[PDB]
Amino acid sequence: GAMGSMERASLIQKAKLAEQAERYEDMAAFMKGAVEKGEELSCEERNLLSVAYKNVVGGQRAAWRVLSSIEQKSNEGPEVREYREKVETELQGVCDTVLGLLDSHLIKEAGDAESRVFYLKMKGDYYRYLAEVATGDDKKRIIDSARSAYQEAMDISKKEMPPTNPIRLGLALNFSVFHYEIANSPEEAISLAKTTFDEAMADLHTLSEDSYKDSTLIMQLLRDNLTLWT
Amino acid sequence: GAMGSMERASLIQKAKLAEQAERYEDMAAFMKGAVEKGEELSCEERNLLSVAYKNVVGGQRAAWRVLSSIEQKSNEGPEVREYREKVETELQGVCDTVLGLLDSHLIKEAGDAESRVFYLKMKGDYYRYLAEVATGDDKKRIIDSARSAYQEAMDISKKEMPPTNPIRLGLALNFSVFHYEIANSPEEAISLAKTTFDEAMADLHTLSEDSYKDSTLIMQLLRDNLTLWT
Amino acid sequence: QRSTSTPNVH
Amino acid sequence: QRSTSTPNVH
Ligand SMILES: *CC(=O)NCC1CCN(S(=O)(=O)c2ccc(Br)c(F)c2)CC1
Ligand SMILES: *CC(=O)NCC1CCN(S(=O)(=O)c2ccc(Br)c(F)c2)CC1
Ligand SMILES: [Cl-]
Ligand SMILES: [Cl-]
Ligand SMILES: [Mg+2]
Ligand SMILES: [Mg+2]
Ligand SMILES: [Mg+2]
Ligand SMILES: [Mg+2]
Ligand SMILES: [Mg+2]
Ligand SMILES: [Mg+2]
Repeated sequence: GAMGSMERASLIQKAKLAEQAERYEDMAAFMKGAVEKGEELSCEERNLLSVAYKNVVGGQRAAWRVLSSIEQKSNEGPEVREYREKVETELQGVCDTVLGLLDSHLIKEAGDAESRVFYLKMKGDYYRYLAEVATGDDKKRIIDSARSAYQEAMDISKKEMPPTNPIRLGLALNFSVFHYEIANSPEEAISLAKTTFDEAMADLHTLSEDSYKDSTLIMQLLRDNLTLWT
Repeated sequence: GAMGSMERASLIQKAKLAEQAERYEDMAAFMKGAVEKGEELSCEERNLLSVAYKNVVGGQRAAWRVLSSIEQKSNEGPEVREYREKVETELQGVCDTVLGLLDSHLIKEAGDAESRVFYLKMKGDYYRYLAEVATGDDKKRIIDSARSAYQEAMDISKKEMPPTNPIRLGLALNFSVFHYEIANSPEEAISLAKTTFDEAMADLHTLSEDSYKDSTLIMQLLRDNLTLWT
Repeated sequence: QRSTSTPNVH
Repeated sequence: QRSTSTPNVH
């Protein structure tokens, strides 16, 4: 890659500068380069990677939704479809890049429970983003891949992490979204969200000093979804 | 270019879709392609061009300012300078692209007073953006080019447009900013801004039905600068 | 309205 | 604080 000549530490440093400058594409490129050095990522580095690529794909998803809505309205000239397909192709390229990094470099048998859960959650997420724009035979493969990644992350989190852990909570939130929005399973979405919230409250004493703000934020977002869904 | 096979009208249509999707890079590319068809741009099309490229360069300027501030603070490792230079190079590339379009395609002897003023204002602006990041021999050339473009736009606007015209007002605003921020001439900035505001108020009756909101907005921005500068 | 997923922080 | 230049509209 184009980051091959740069020291790992310089790449991390530049990802942080890019974050500060809100240059999320640059940030994602710097972190891709850091990952490709083939060393494990710390918590702080996983956050950089996550933030960078979520910003990039988030912008593409929001654009895609705008174009898709215009397209659907005009089916009640080829230009709307063509531009939607262009944005879609770019979005898929970004998801494929992330899934490639996860598969080539980041997902392992060893390491932290946290790290393993986090990367499998990320795999679930970027398959879900592919599923939002998918149509045919490709789609059922994609949905199955998301569920599989999420379900494995869930099994590990439930055995190895407290119920208030932010990765555990964030994973459960995103899986419930999957169930509701992608898998068309509102009952499973609701049950997971409810169970996740109630078990965190029941073991509220497990909140960590260094992450309790994150935990409580996700608990509120679980409650917001539950209110929207019932 | 990559837009060469696409119909002009499809390019305009896609610029509008890109604007709606907040995909300003795509928007700028579509409008560059439309310009390269070599026909004049309407008012609506000039706005598309303006909005697209200002969004692109605006994001680069804001990033550059962030990095430059970090850099200056750390001069009280090469990575901050290197990344600043990278963003700077990209910004300069965008300005060169715009100035190239203006020179190759858009600025003419003929056409609307409006159109001629608007393109010379745009030339002044993108030279000013180059001047913000320039240093040496290159800089004085750049500042002279901005002043020259602005001053010619001013001469035409004063002879051919009412004092409330939004292009005339927008040009005067941006030239006053040039005087204050680039040319280090606060007295000339203030006098231009004051004169522009007072003459618009004196001939307030010239407000146009289709643009009076724009005119009054720029008048307020002139007043905001005057308050900041005195 | 869309379901809310995990946001970006820090 | 920076001087305000012409903004984007429409
Ligand atoms: C220690 C560690 O692995 N830290 C990095 C990750 C990156 C973000 N995830 S998350 O996507 O699950 C998440 C994001 C935002 C909030 Br408020 C969360 F609670 C969780 C967790 C930690
Ligand atoms: C008819 C015509 O030429 N319309 C296009 C231009 C594009 C924008 N300019 S401007 O940059 O001078 C400007 C921008 C925003 C506001 Br609120 C203005 F008043 C002027 C003017 C018209
Ligand atoms: Cl397209
Ligand atoms: Cl760099
Ligand atoms: Mg290295
Ligand atoms: Mg498709
Ligand atoms: Mg207990
Ligand atoms: Mg054509
Ligand atoms: Mg330089
Ligand atoms: Mg009069």
